[PDB]
Amino acid sequence: SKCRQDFLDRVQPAPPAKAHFVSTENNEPVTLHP
Amino acid sequence: ALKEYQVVGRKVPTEHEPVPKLFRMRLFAPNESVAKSRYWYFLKMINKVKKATGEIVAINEISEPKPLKAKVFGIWIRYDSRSGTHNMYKEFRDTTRVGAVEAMYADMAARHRARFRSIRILKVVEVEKKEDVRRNYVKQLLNPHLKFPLPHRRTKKVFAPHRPSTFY
Amino acid sequence: VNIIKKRTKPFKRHQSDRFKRVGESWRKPRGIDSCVRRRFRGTISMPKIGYGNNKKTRYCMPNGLKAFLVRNVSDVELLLMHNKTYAAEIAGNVSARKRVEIVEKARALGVKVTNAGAKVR
Amino acid sequence: AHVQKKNPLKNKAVLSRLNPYAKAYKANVKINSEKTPKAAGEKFLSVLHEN
Amino acid sequence: VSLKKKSKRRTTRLRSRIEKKAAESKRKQKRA
Amino acid sequence: AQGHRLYVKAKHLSFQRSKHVIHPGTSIVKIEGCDSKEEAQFYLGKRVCYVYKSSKAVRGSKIRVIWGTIARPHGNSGAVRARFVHNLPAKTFGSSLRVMLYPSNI
Amino acid sequence: IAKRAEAYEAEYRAAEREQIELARKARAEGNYFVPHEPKLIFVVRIRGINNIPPKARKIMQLLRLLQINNGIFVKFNKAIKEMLQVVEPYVTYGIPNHKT
RNA sequence: UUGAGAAGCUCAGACGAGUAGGCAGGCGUGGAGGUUUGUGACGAAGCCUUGGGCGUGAGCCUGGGUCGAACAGCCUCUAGU
RNA sequence: CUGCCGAAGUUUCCGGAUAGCAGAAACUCAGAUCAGUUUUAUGAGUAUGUAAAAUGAGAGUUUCUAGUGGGCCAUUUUUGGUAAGCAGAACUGGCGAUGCGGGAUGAACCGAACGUGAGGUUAAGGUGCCGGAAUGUACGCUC
RNA sequence: GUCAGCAUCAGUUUUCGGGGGCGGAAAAAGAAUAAGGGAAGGUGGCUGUUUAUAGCCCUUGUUGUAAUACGUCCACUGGGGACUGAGGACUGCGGCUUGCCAAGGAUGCUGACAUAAUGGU
Repeated sequence: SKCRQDFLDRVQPAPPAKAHFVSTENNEPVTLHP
Repeated sequence: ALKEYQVVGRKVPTEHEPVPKLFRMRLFAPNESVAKSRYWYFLKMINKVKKATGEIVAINEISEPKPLKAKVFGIWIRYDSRSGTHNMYKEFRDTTRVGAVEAMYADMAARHRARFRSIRILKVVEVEKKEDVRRNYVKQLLNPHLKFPLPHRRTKKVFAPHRPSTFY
Repeated sequence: VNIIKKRTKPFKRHQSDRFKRVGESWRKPRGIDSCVRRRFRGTISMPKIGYGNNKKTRYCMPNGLKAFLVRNVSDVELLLMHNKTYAAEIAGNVSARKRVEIVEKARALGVKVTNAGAKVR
Repeated sequence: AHVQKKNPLKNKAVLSRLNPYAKAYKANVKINSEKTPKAAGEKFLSVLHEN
Repeated sequence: VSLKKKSKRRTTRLRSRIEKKAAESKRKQKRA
Repeated sequence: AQGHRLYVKAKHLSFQRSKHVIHPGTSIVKIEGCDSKEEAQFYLGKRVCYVYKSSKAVRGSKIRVIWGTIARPHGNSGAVRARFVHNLPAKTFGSSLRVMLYPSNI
Repeated sequence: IAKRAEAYEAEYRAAEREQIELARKARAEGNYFVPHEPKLIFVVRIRGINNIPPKARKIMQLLRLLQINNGIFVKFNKAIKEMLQVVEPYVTYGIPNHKT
C-alpha cells in the first residue's frame, strides 16, 4: 500500500480560482461558429 | 427577452498549452448564465474543449449600434427536426438584431415546432443592399411606395350601447 | 385574558346519527378501513390534544370563574378567599332549606352562585 | 428575555442596538466626481463590434 | 355535438396501455 | 330624487374558494366602476354593508344590516376581498352590496 | 464593534472599487480581466422531502436542508461543488451579495 | 413578590401521519374499609328535557319536569366492571 | 378515552435459530468517533478497489424482548428472443403503516407529507362559463 | 357588560410612489454642430443621375463629464390596506439627554347600546 507511504512522507484543498490577467495582444480571440 | 452576449473563453493554462487560444462567440440568451452555458455547449461540440478544463474570460452584452434604423437580418440556423439534421436560412426586417432573433425563435417554434435547445444559431448578418434580399415578402417591404390599410384591427365595460365602428 | 374556546361543537361518534343503538359518546374507530379514521375529505373531526384549551382559561366559565360544587354552607365558607376565582354551584340534591342558607351565606361572602335561583323561589 | 422578535431592517431602535455604526454610514457618496474618463480600448471596441 | 363516430377521449385503461404501447416501441428499438 | 346614495354599488359574487373548497370567512365583491386591481386600491379599507329586510320589527325597523370591510384586491378584473362581521349567507350570491366612501383618505 | 464595522464596510467598498478599476484598465488596454471565483454560495432547497433518492437525501442532510425553502451558506470548494451537482435538481444555489 | 401540593413553580428551544409492537396517564360501574360536624319526604335514586356550564376526550356538573326512599365526593380495597 | 415511541416488510444457517430493523436496563465515552455524502492520493481495470481533507452529527458498545420473514408497480442494465406479445435476472425506487392540492372521475401520474387556529405566500395545475383566477400581451400556424 | 369609530405604537404582511449613489461601449442611441465618404426604396431636376427647389446612409470631431433605459445599492424617504396584541411590579440591550424613548409582546381618547348588541342552542 503506497498510500501508507504517502502519509508517512507527508508526516487544505486547492482553493477557488485566483483572478489573473489574460493577455490577448499575443493571441487575439478567434470568432467561433457551430 | 433575449440579449446578445459576447462570450470569450479558453482552456485553463497548462504546461502543454501555456498560451491557450481564446475563442469568441456572439450568441443570444435571456441572461448571462444561459449565454455562458450555450457558449460552453458550442465550444465542446466544435473544439472538444471540456468545461472543467476551460474558463470564461469575458462576458459582455452588445447593444444595437443603430436601434432606430430599420434593417434586414439574414440568419443561418441548424434546424433540428424529426430527422434532426436540417439547415435553414431566413430573413427578418426590423430595427434590432435581438428582435430578429426573437422573431426567428418565435417563427421556428410556430412553423416547425422547434425548441430553444434544438435550434442553434449559426450566423446572423445584416443585408444592407436591397438586391441581396431573397424573400418576396421582404422585397415588398422595401418597395418605395409601401402603403396598405391596417389589417387585424379588431378595434371591462361590458354591454356597449352602440355597435362598434370597426372602420375609419 | 378572555375565555377562548378552540371549539364549541362536541365530537359525535361516527354513525351515531344513523343508529339509535350507537350513542353519541365519542368512540375511537378501530376499523383499519375507517375513512374518518384516515381523515378523508368531508369527514367529521376526531378529538385531538391540539384541540385542548389554554391552561390559564381552562375549566373556567364565560364569566371567568371556575365552578365549585357546594353541598352545604360549610363548603361555601371554603370559598371565602377564592371568590374572585371560584363560583359556588349548589348541588342538585340539596334541599330547598339548605339552598336558602347556602345562597344567603354566599351573598355575605360575596361569592357568585351559578344556580342561586333554583328551588329557592 | 426576548418575548418578541423585532426586525432591525424595520425597527430603527433595534438596528441601533445591534449596530453602533449605522448612525454614521453615509451610503450615498460622490465617487464619480470631477470628470468621467471614458475608458474603452480601440482594440476592445473593434472585437465587440466584430462579426 | 362532436360529429365523430368514437369518443376522442379514451378510458384510463386505454391510455394506460398506450404508455405500454410506447413501452413496446422502446422495446422494439432498443432491444428487440 | 338625485340627492342621496353616498355609497358605491357592489355585488356579492361568491366566497374566496378553490375549485372544491370554500372559505366563507372572506367574500369576493365586485365593485361596479372598478375594473382593475389598481382601481381596487382606492376601495381598500372602505366600509361595505349588506342591507336586507326581515319580517320582525327589531328596533321598530324591518331593515337589518351586516357590516364589513374591503381588505385586498382579488384578481386582475377589479374584484376585491371583503371580511364581514358575520360571514355573508350563501344565498346572497349575486345580491347588492353598498360600499361606503369612509374611512376616507382623499 | 463600531470600529470593526467601519473597517469592514471600508473593506467592502475598496474591494468593489478595486474590481471595477481592474476591469476598466483591462478594457482600456484591450485585455481581459477574469473576476475572482466566488468563495461563498447560498443554497436554497426547492423540492420537498417526498420522492427523493437516498443519495440526495443524505447530501441535503449534510447541507442541513431538511425542509423546502430552507437556505444555508456554504464555502464553495471541490467537495461542495460536486455535492451541489448531485442534488442540483433539488436545490438552487448562487453567489450572494452583501445585501443578501 | 409572597410563585415550596419539590409530586410544586419557572425559563427556553425543537417537534406533532402512523399498521404490528412497546410505554404512559386518565374516564366510568357493582361491592368493601376509612373519611366528608356529607345529601335527603322542604324530595334520595331513577327517568325525561329545542335549559345552562365544564373537559381534546372517556365523561362530569346543573335548571325545569316527572318521581317517591334512599344516595354521593374524597383516600384505599375488591371484581361476574 | 387521550398521549408518547414506532417497525419489519428478509438476509444467513438447519418450521427453529442468528442477524437486521424498535425499545428498555446497566455501563464508557466529548484532546471521540461516526456517515445510504463528496473530494485528494495511491495503484489497478469513464468507472473500479484501497487510503487520507470537506460537510454534518456527541459518538460507542453489552445484556434482553417484542413484532416482522410478503408482495405489487416502475426505471435502467442485460439474457434470449417472436409474425406480435413477452420471458429471465439484477438495480434502487413508489405503494405499502399516509391523509392533503391538482390530473373531469382513479391503487399506482404531477405536487406535497398531517396537533388546533388567524394572516401572508406558493407547488402542481390553472385564469371563456360551469370554477376561485387576464374573453391578458406579442409573434405565427390551422378550416 | 356588549359592540363600535379613531389615534399613537409593536409584530407579520401586501400595494403605490418620490429622491439619490454606483455599474455597462464609464449604456447604445439621439440632438445640435464641423470635416470626409457613400449612395439609394432616386428628391428637385434631366429611364438614367448624386443635394440642388426633399433628404438618407457611413466615419470622425464637437456639444459632454449629455441624457436616458436597464442592472445594483441607500443603516434615503412619503402614503394606502389587512391580520395579530401573546406577556403582566422592577431588572436587560440601546437611543435622546436625573429624566424622556417606537428600547425584553397595546395603549389612549371617545361613542352608542342594553326595553340589544354579542355569544349561544
